[PDB]
Amino acid sequence: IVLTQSPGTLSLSPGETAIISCRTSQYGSLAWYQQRPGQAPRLVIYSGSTRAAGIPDRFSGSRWGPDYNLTISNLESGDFGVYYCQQYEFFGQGTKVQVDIKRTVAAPSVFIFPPSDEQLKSGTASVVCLLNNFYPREAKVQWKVDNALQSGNSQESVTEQDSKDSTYSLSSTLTLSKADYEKHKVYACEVTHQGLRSPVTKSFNR
Amino acid sequence: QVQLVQSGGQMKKPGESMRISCRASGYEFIDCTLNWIRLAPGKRPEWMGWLKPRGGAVNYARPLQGRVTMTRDVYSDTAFLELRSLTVDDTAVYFCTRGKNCDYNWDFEHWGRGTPVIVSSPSTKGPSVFPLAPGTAALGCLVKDYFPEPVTVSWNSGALTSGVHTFPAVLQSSGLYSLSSVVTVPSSSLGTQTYICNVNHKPSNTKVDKKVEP
Amino acid sequence: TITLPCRPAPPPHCSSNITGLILTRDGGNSNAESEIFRPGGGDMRDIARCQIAGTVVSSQLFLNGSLAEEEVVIRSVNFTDNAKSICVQLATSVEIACTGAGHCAISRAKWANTLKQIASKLREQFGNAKTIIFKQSSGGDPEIVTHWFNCGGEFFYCASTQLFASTWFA
Ligand SMILES: *[C@@H]1O[C@H](CO)[C@@H](O[C@@H]2O[C@H](CO)[C@@H](O[C@@H]3O[C@H](CO[C@H]4O[C@H](CO[C@H]5O[C@H](CO)[C@@H](O)[C@H](O)[C@@H]5O)[C@@H](O)[C@H](O[C@H]5O[C@H](CO)[C@@H](O)[C@H](O)[C@@H]5O[C@H]5O[C@H](CO)[C@@H](O)[C@H](O)[C@@H]5O)[C@@H]4O)[C@@H](O)[C@H](O[C@H]4O[C@H](CO)[C@@H](O)[C@H](O)[C@@H]4O[C@H]4O[C@H](CO)[C@@H](O)[C@H](O)[C@@H]4O)[C@@H]3O)[C@H](O)[C@H]2NC(C)=O)[C@H](O)[C@H]1NC(C)=O
Ligand SMILES: *[C@@H]1O[C@H](CO)[C@@H](O)[C@H](O)[C@H]1NC(C)=O
Ligand SMILES: *[C@@H]1O[C@H](CO)[C@@H](O)[C@H](O)[C@H]1NC(C)=O
Repeated sequence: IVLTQSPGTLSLSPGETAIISCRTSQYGSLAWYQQRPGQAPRLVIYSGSTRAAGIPDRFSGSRWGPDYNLTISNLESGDFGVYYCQQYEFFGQGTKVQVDIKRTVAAPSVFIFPPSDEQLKSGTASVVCLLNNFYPREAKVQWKVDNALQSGNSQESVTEQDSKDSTYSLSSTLTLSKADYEKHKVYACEVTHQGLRSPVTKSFNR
Repeated sequence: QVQLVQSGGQMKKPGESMRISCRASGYEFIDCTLNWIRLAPGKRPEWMGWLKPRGGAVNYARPLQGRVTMTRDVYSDTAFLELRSLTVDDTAVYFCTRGKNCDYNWDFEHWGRGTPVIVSSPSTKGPSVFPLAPGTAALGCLVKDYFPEPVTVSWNSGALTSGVHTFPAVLQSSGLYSLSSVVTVPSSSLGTQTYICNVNHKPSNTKVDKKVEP
Repeated sequence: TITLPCRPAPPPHCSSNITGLILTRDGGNSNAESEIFRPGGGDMRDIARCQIAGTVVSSQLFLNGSLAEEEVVIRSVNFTDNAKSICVQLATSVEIACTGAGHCAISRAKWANTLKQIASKLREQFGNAKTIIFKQSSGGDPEIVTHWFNCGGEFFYCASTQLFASTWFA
């Protein structure tokens, strides 16, 4: 029995509502814990919608079927941090309400990097997808090999919102080994973003 | 006013045993079931077991079944957690908790300040640096398969500041961190200027310098 | 016929019928292939809340208590809650016999039959078909770990380590 929280990282400015979702796989009262940086985690909501001690009415829990929502009506500094959902002994992966300076929308400049030949000798092969200077942080990257989607073989990372830019950059590390890699000749990285009219694709041949 | 005061942070070597105390006052100790939860960075919270003080009844989480043992002392109002056969995975901040109400066990209102443990194998893995090469162009370095955190990269020994983005490391299934560090430069510049990234990894004392040739 | 290491040796009149028992359920989950069950792990409030008890004060095993009609009946406040004790009541009792020599004998085949009934009912509650493991207690005081009961104002400690060491499939 597992608990799935979405989104993984929710980011937005102070003074606006934050909404977190937790999908359950079984019945049983569900709790919500806030964890500020460096501090012990704090019980926010229990039994679905009832608030614990010292929790303001800006926090509310909502449930429909197997889905649970924690909505924080008015974001204050103390609310930012990482939230977990719980059902009996099991926890959700977590969500990270972090600050986000609002600015104009910027489309990502995309680059694709074929694996180093020396790495290819070592037996492995890492294709990298770079997305630079885009707003907002929410953006989807899709790995296709010979026009075929891939799952779980890839990993991601996003920069802190760069002070000058107020803009996010993302790196997607697609990892394979020499065998599978050489077999498929052609690879493509697909980027879908708010500031983008059409899903920009960046590809290459072996 | 319930208080859960626990032991101070520890450093342990891999394969060793660990004992942590947690004494509590503000409520009648024998009444409420006590739990242990470890929080690993970038990892799901994990419940270790509960311990019912009246008779010392105990329920260990199944993944930890062999290596976890927790006991209690009724008279000084305290509970002890013991973790044997430590592995680098087991580095976490360890909390003792008690529920809001005395027996619905799972609404953890009360937490200790936490006891951070750090098992770190003297075995370290040097970074493997692999170049990334192509209006404007981008070229970078892939710092793959190193251990443990952290590494600090730079460019041209610090001559390059603008356009450089170093990314938070990523834990591959290998158990080894791999991050990337890219920089955007003019397309013309590819021929004119040489671009060297400087990977500095203090845990292994390795300091790799790598060139990104077009 | 399984015997019990018992301290101290229990006189013949202490020999009695077993009515039910207390099972604590090991916290999951791994993969829902199997479930682990252990005796006791139940506070006195759990025992009282169970309401099947007789006169005899005991841990792990209900003694001299009321039987339930036809099928073995399992009850808990919430089965998905592993912090809550599972109460098991039997339609057919199991006569635990103490010689007075220090070892309490018991019908092994009969206890196998009752256990199979319990496992069947546990599957009914915990999903159509999960393999069920019966292991000895995780730890605690002798009264919780060992089967402990009171006879004539005197306490006795018997080890159910031999008892709870089974595994059932379906
Ligand atoms: C251990 O303890 C825990 C608690 O800590 C126990 O967990 C509880 O277990 C309960 C029973 O197992 C369980 O009740 C269920 O819940 C079902 C789901 O409930 C949610 O979803 C409802 C809508 O679902 C629809 O959509 C989803 C997906 O979209 C589908 O999966 C569904 O099939 C539907 O299509 C939703 O309405 C409901 O909210 C109501 O209830 C909340 C209570 O928490 C209220 O806060 C909320 O406002 C809603 O209240 C409305 O409805 C109630 C009446 O239900 C009414 O009093 C209010 O005034 C208001 O009008 C959740 O969001 C749900 O489908 C079940 O309901 C059916 O079965 C019951 C009988 O049990 C019927 O009386 C009822 O009419 C309904 O009939 C359906 O089933 C019939 C046959 O079963 C069938 O004939 C008929 O056609 C219908 O299909 C039932 O309530 C709890 O949800 C759960 N609690 C938690 C927190 O998880 C756990 O069980 C314990 N463990 C053990 C082992 O005992
Ligand atoms: C239980 O009942 C039997 C007969 O019903 C009796 O002999 C015995 O003394 C009672 N008490 C115990 C602890 O067995
Ligand atoms: C247990 O109960 C049976 C009948 O229910 C009875 O014959 C027997 O004497 C009782 N006591 C023992 C120790 O078996």
